[PDB]
Amino acid sequence: MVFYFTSSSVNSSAYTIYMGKDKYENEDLIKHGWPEDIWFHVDKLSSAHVYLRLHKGENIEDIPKEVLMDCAHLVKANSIQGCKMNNVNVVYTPWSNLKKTADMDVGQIGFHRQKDVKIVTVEKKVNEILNRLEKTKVERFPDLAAEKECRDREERNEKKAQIQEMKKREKEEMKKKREMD
Amino acid sequence: MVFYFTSSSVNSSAYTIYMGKDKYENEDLIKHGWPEDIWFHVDKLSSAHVYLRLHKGENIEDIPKEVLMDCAHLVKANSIQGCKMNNVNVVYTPWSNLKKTADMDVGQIGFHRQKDVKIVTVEKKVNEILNRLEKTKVERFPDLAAEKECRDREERNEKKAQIQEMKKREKEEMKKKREM
DNA sequence: GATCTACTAGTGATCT
DNA sequence: CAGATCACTAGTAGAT
Repeated sequence: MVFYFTSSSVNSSAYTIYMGKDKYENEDLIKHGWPEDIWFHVDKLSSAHVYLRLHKGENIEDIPKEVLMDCAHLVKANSIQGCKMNNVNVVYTPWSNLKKTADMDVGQIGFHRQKDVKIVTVEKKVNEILNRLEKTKVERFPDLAAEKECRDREERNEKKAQIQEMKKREKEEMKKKREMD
Repeated sequence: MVFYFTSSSVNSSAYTIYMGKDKYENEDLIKHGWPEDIWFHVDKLSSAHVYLRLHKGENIEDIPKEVLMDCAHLVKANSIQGCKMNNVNVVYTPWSNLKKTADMDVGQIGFHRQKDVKIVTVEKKVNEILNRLEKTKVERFPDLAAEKECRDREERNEKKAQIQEMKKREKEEMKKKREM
């Protein structure tokens, strides 16, 4: 079981935010995460693992500030100690940067690249943001490997389509080439 | 190839709106459509088939009017003869109601029940709706059978956890009503 | 291998 | 003036 939320931005584009609070569930989310997912955790303390799912080709640097602060408010509110302390640092890095060494007890994670870890400090607490996110809170029992399988199949199909387009363009090229000779 | 749009509600809940590229891909949409999908088409004219993905458990009568008018604007704008008029009736029914006979031709679809077909009228035309939805447009090449398989697996897991909860519940209940 | 059918793929033109 | 469709020709999978 995984938690799901939605964060709308001023861009008129909505983002999906899924959170496990469970160490085992956090392991399953670490396993099957997508390349478009951004991992959020409170820095020094224990907290739930909060994921922000970016659109395709969207870059971590392009995350709108309001959705970022939504994820940071979410992971701060779900930090056991963090929901008390009023200035807290939230570390977030792309799921592609999460490194699981076998020395890691279940549910704890490392990083491939220290440069790719970003940090954002949340001051105090905002009840309005948490209310808005709670309106969109829904529970799910997904098959993570299957859903990522669907994602990868879509990427494969898009690449194949791109290849077909290229071959069509090349055939039209050669056609105009012979028609100019 | 399938087009995907996002319609935000006034409560700031997002809805997915998908529309096929051609009528054959739309046959693919008809085949693998989800039980949460609501099918949209222009009434008695020729148009695109625009689908709305409802939240799990949401009912066709629960649709917010803004999302409904977004979908209806989307079929109207994509209709050959429909984008040119000022009043266009749009029929919509749950995907579960769609019936496809081998007699039917590509782009045509029937209904198991006439009582489940609904109508909503689009008056005039709005460019702000169309452009707003256009900024969320994205092209995808999904595997629809695998995606509906994922949805059904989620439903299965949900029902399993449910009947597990009932099993533990009636267990503890039998213990209490036994020893008390 | 020798026919044969039954399908898919490719291509140029012609129609919207 | 891009895409759908027609009218072919040519290639491939089985099957006898």
